[PDB]
Amino acid sequence: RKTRKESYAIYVYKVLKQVHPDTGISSKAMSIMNSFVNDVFERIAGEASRLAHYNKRSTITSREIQTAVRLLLPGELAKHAVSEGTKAVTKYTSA
Amino acid sequence: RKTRKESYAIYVYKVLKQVHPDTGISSKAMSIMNSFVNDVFERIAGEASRLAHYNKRSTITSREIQTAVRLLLPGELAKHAVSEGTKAVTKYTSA
Amino acid sequence: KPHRYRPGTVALREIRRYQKSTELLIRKLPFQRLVREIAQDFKTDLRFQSSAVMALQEASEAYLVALFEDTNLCAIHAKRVTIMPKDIQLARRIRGER
Amino acid sequence: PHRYRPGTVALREIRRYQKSTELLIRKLPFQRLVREIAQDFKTDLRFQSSAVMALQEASEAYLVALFEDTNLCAIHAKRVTIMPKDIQLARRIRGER
Amino acid sequence: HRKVLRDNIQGITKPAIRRLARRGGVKRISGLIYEETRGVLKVFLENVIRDAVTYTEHAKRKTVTAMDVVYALKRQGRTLYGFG
Amino acid sequence: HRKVLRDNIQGITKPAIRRLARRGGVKRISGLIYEETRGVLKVFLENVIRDAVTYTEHAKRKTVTAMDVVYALKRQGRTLYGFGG
Amino acid sequence: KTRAKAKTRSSRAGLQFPVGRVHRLLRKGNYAERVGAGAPVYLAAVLEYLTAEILELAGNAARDNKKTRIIPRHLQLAVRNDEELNKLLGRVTIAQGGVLPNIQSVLLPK
Amino acid sequence: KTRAKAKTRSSRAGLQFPVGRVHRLLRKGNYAERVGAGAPVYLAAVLEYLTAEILELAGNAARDNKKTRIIPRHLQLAVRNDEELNKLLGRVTIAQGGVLPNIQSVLLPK
Amino acid sequence: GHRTLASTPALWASIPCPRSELRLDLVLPSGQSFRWREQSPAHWSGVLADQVWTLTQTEEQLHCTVYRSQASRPTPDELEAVRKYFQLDVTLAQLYHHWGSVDSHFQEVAQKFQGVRLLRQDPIECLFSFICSSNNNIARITGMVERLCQAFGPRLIQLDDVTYHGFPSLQALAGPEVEAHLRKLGLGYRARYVSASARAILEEQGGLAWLQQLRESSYEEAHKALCILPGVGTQVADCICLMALDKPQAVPVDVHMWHIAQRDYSWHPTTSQAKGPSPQTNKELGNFFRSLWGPYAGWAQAVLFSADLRQ
DNA sequence: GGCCGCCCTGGAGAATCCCGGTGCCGAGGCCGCTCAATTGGTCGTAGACAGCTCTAGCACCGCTTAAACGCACGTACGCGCTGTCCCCCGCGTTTTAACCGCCAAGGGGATTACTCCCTAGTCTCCAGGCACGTGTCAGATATATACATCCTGTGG
DNA sequence: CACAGGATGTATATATCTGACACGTGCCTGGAGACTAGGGAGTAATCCCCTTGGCGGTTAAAACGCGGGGGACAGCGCGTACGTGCGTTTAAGCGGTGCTAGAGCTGTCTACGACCAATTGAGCGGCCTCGGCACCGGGATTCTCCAGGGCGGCCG
Repeated sequence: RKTRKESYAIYVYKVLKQVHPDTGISSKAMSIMNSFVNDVFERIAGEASRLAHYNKRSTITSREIQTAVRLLLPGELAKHAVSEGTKAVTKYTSA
Repeated sequence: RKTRKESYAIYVYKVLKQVHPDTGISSKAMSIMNSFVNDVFERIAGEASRLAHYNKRSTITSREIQTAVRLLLPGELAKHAVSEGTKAVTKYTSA
Repeated sequence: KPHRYRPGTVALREIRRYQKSTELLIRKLPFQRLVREIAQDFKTDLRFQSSAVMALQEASEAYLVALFEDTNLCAIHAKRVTIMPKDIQLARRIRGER
Repeated sequence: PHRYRPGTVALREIRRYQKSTELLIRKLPFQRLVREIAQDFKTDLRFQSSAVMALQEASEAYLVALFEDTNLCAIHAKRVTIMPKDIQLARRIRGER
Repeated sequence: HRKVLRDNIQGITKPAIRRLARRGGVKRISGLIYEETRGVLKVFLENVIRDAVTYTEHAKRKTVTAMDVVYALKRQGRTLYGFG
Repeated sequence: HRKVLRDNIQGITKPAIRRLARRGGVKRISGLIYEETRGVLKVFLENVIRDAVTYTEHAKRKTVTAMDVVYALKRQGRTLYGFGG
Repeated sequence: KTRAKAKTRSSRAGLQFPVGRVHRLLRKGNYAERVGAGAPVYLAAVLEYLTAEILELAGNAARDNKKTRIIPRHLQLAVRNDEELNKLLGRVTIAQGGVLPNIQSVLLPK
Repeated sequence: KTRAKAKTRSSRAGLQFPVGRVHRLLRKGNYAERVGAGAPVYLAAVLEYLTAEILELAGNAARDNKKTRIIPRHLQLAVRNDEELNKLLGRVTIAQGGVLPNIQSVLLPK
Repeated sequence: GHRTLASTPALWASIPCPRSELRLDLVLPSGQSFRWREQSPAHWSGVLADQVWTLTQTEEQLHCTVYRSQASRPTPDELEAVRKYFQLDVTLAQLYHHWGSVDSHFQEVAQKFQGVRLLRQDPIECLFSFICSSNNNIARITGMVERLCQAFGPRLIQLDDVTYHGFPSLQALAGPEVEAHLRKLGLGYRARYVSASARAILEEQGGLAWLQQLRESSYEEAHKALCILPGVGTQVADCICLMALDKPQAVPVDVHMWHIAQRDYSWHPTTSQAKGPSPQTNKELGNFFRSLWGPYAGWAQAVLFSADLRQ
């Protein structure tokens, strides 16, 4: 019985099963995925914090996250990420 | 009347007078020095915040600032900066 | 007989004069027009502060000067004194821009 | 005797070591080098195995990238052999010197 | 008040690129450099300006301030001193 | 046991540097490449290890963990995946 | 106290990544004094999309290698063969990933 | 009311840069939940030292150029002529600063 | 250091030589010799016969001093040798009067020039000094000769600035590898002209005896024999005949002489179809000078050359 | 009869530096004044310190064998040299559009109130995910080929 | 120099472990419900400042053209240096054991920092004002470049 360590194992596994129903992930690949998710989270959060501080706001909203995504993710990745985020936020507000 | 904006002009001028009593500064040079001070402040503060977050601390103390200075400034600059900071902290605590 | 300098000395004089100076090298109005044309593709009916255009011009000039220094080093590496597009491409590829 | 010509074995090695993914430097010499370097900074230091593995991964990636840049620099000079000046040029352009 | 600008990349003239190269320390310049150089310049701006515009969109402003360009350059690791 | 390690840079043997170059696409290697590569590797390792030991000293620890190396690499803009998070 | 059935915020948004965990991470990361309600949803959606894209490319790479399990080599191939992901992860080193097969045209025999 | 005479924290530590302003900037910058008492003093001392060093080098450059005012060119000369300052400001562009005089030996006439 | 008038009052030798009949500053630095240097005013110093002679000119006498080794009062044979070297037995007053009577231009030139005499050098020394005297300035040739003497000459003493040596021996110049060694010194192509003009003396002409037998030979035969040696053109051959073989009929012709003729005498090549340096033009100019002046026209040529330099 | 071998001073001409008067506009100092830094308490919890546990790191040993090391031979290649030719530099002349000053209009950036709704903060409750077991099958290993590839002599 | 055959990797097929991954389970701690309050932010109105646009004279700079000389580029020769292969030697690798330094968690509580009411002076803004710097004129100094110099042998 020690301190529980959180990670994105279950969520990455669920996403992989949704994409490829008959493909697995090794432990090293899962660790790389955890590091990738954490790094992207840190990048987006830092850009959102910078945007909030520059505009003299004290909150991070979906607008700040969208601007951060458009600044960080290049090319069609930015467009698709914006579309996915907008769809998720609209569905969340609807329900 | 407008909202007053703060800058490091007076302190840079005082330091310049202490170093070179018979030398002046230009407005462009003063703006450049102000930008340099802001950039170094941002670097050190961000590194100290990362150090505090990594070690599960919640307070930025002189130890974190010293570690950030060691991580950022190269060579003898770090040693002299640490010496100056230690002297300042000792004088502040003594008085 | 007209007095003509040999090919190269005027180039060195220009190098010394421009490295001794600090002024901007690209004309203001063409660069401003280029900036506005590029910004049109991102948002229509935009406005620019003068300081914004000056900052863009200074950043562009610094970037181009650094790129030309790297290009000159690449050209000298190939036992040449003339810079060619291949040198610029190599410098950009080493710096990671391509 | 069936000696291969000077360079076909080199291409075969290039293919083999670009298809593979294992570490190329021996682990114990690299570990000893890391400990020797760390001695200068703080005496009586201990290292986790994962720390040394991470250092070796980073070192190998950096050296491979530098060798790709060096190869590009060497080919730029109409040569197929890398020389120390190529490494110096690559590191100068990358901003490391 | 509609004014559309086109083919302004030729405004960066050949002597301007030569002056920039001389500032960099170049003795001889090939004839094909200039066009190449122009493209590079465009690409650079096509990054920086884009980021600036994004900031201008986030503030609900219609003007591009100097701080927007400074932040855009800071994103690419090209910190600029002298504009705030 | 107090032991001092010296002259371990030669442990990066000529075949090891050769294999690293082969992974990078190098076909022919000059004989003076090896010493320069050793110097470059030593400089890189010194830069990373200084930061890692700084992080370790700040945490009042005597063991250099993998996260310290990851943070040191992140400072130099060389983020490494697969060793924690 | 029997309240209404608890529904996860990930379920409300239709996402798989944890909205609550991202919200807590934002609140504890000192990014800002306040965090909006929709910011965790947006961030989780972006992370889920990026993970889905990279995993799809990695799975295709693994299938091309006649293996049914993603190893770091497949992740490296997926990242480097895709232009946008490579630009996103240009300064990122993947452990045990190797390098793309690339031999210069000059070095090949002729 | 009659309190003790107001003595600034900058004077207490023998510094010129403002300790109180740095304390406020750290507190409002969302860097940590709490900010120590000695952290602003240490940061102010570090900033004052760096400013003093760069200004000393800039003033030396100005004197070598026979001028009594520091301009951006002098700051550029000071930064690029010192190895440590150049390393600290490697990716920094100084406005109206120009470049160091440096012509390669191959190009010079012989 | 070089002896000054107040250095050694008892180490002088005075010979009758009036100022009108000789001008030291108008002869020695006028290209007639490349082994004399000036340090103090009205002083010259050069090594002849393995002895260093320093000469100064007074109002009516010429003073000389000798470096060897520690003896004074030079023997009268040295005085006879230097008198032969300076042609003290020949009076230039009659020649000047005759030239002024036949042509007023020489008198106009000689209005301020009076005493531009000629020397009688050793044939080997003069020949090897004038071999490297083609297409160069006087200072360059003098430095070249000094360096050659330093390299291949037996040193005598260091005169506080530079060692003084005797003229290089003929045996040391006819050996192999001499051309490359002298080109290392900086003699240029003329260095080869030295070698081809040394070995042929002993291996193709008959040694020093053949060269010395031309002092009493006919003018044309001696001139042709000198011209046979490689690198010995008409001008240097005439100079050697005039200043080493006692041939007053030899009149050197060169760019300075040609400029003087075309700017003051307006003489043009009649038989020759051009105005460039050619043996035919040289022969025509020599015949014209001999007809206009006489058999001693070489002295007038030297006077004009000295006047041309100082203008 | 030009012409280049070898190169070395001497002017001619153009660029740059130095000195001094002019003048102008921005750096520096002063001065009122408003807001943020300082005083003086008070309270809540962050972390410093002591203590205990048990993990992983360090050290040593045997002993297998893969890999490094040294050496010999040969040939692909870097490097120096030469020749050709072409294109970029230097300079003069003509065009053009940047620059500067002036003017005017108005777009929107910045400030101020006013309100409202959105998120931090509490308390309670429960189920989602984390640690732990465990079975089984995808991958690594070993062996055995069928084929792709490289290199060289014979043949014309 | 094209090509068939010999020799060497190389990928394809198949049996055979095995240990790493996918799935099932307990539970507890972190997330979800419900409610409140207070401040951050959205919105409307206004000041006015900074941007945009037009215009004409001035002239600096860009564009065009031409001659040629210096550099790029291709070819050729050669000689050292590096690839390739083989026999020896080294020490890396693996597994096994043993010890313990130190990472990691827990409990106290104390001192340190957040927060608030009250002052007050340091620093921002506005306004002179004069001296440092940009500049023009003229002269001296310096840097660059080419012609000619006591020429001679030669292939036109």
